[PDB]
Amino acid sequence: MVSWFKKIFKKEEKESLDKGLEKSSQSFFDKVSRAVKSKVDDEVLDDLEEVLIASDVGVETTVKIIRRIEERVARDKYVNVAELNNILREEISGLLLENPHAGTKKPYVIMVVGVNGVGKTTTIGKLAHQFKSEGLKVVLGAADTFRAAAVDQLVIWSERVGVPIVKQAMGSDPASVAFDTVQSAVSQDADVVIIDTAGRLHNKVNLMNELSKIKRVMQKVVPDAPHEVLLVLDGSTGQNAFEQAKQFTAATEVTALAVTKLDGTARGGVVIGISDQFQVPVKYIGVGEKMQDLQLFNGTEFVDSFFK
Amino acid sequence: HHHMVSWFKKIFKKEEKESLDKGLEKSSQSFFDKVSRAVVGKSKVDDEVLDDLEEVLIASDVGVETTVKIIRRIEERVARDKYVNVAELNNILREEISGLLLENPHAGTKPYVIMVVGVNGVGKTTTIGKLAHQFKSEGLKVVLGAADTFRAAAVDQLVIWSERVGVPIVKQAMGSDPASVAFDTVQSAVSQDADVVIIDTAGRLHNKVNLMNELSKIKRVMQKVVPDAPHEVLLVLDGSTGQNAFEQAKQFTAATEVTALAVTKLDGTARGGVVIGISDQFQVPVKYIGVGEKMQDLQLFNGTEFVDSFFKK
Repeated sequence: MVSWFKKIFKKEEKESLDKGLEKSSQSFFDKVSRAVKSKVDDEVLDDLEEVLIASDVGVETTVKIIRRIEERVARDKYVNVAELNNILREEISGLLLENPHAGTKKPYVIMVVGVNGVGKTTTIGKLAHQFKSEGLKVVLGAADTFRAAAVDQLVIWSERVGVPIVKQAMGSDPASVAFDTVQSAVSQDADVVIIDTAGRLHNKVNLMNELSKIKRVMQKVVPDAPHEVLLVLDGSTGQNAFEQAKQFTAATEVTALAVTKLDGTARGGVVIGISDQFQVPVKYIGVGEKMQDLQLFNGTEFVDSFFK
Repeated sequence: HHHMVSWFKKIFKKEEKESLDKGLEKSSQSFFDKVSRAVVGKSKVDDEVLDDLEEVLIASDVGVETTVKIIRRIEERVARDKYVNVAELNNILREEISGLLLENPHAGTKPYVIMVVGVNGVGKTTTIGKLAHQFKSEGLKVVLGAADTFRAAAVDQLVIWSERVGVPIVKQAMGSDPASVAFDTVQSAVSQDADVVIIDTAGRLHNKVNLMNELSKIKRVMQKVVPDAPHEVLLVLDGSTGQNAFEQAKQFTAATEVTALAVTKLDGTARGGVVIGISDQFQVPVKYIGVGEKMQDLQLFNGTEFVDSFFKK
């Protein structure tokens, strides 16, 4: 049922994913390596569950993985601990395919949402770079109008990637920037609009109202907009990103998730729990510094690289 | 000023405070590195500082609901004092987070029967061993019961703790009825005039129905001997997993009536801020925290001293 966002990987892309999950992969193996001795018995399975919890895979997800693994091991007379790598890869890949919400007119308008410090502006810059590389005309909108760092960074991305940016002085109405952005995009025959927005969990009411107003105003120009609402999450915080995402997706309509900062963390297993539990697909993962290291998501390849 | 909340440990020996300081140092250093970015180019605590502080607290495993409450308290502080300079921010965090922990009415406060619940691991059996050591060092007669009867490692480890500490243990062959072990343990404690019983119980989260049923059967059977038992239901959590411990506690506290929490393994994690979120959010008190390897490093909890050590100057 699940059809991943990226079905064919170049050799360089698979290597980037391998290296991006290497810290999490080594950390998980270091834990399961210490957890043992020769045969997979229930003491090993209890210990492996603790390892999965300790690797930020998540409680609800870990329980389902262990449940399926317990059934598989309870089939053959004996299972050597060497088989753990293969059993983990096969059962977790199958689980991720069980979530029906996983996987898959101009301008296409993307509203990027999330809190400060998660990697929103870098994600916008990389998306702009990728779309332009496909021949698409991109316009950026700096609708986080009260945070100078966000506007400054988006300006730098617009100059580095070579795409126009629509912005206004600090403190302007974000809905006015969003309107101007989509109006400018229509007049310039742009293919893609990417809107940066302010984000914060405290004062959630005001946040929800601002996001609804931004959408309402853009719909005056492009009735289908936003076509995508992309929530950016910091994977280096592990399950903290999961609960933070739970808050945003209930406060406003999100259509896709991006999980950043996986290469420098040992907590990348949170992607498995997010893909398993959320009713919104993981669409992008950040696995390195390159523009192409914001990868479209494939849970089967992710699980393969995690347990390499 | 009287407070409804009364911490479990109000006076710290210098070595106990030093252990708490050292046990939270990894989490403390990690928080201070992160918050340093929130005040770059800033002179006063403004909206942007608070936005950045929100993500710092989230990234520190404090949890969304508690983080929002902290930010709200700081906003009220900034309005009370008109302005707060960023140099004062650490002092504000200490004061406001300490005040917040005192807002939870569920925080703080023979034989005495302790039923220990939680997921499998050395943390739970080590917590039992350390409690037995502490009670015996106070002069109390302790009896242990190994009612996780299908997990050989848990029973064996508890037997070893009984020999290390020098207390009796009640156990049965692997695969025996946990209710029979629990019955035997309390009956033995009554006969030997014990002060404290500590019973280990199985805790697999897979089948919550079977978990809820086994734990209630264990309680009912002990009540045949000691009608008030269990006097304490202690849920042991691994704080080194951060907010995962919060989620795991949500699971256990729904399956049975839990009366107290122990959060272990704080010394080696940067995720110790989860204790702040647990204390603020749960309707069960944090009673013990594990801040090191020594027997005395399983400390009775004091949220004010915890915050002091976490945000130490």
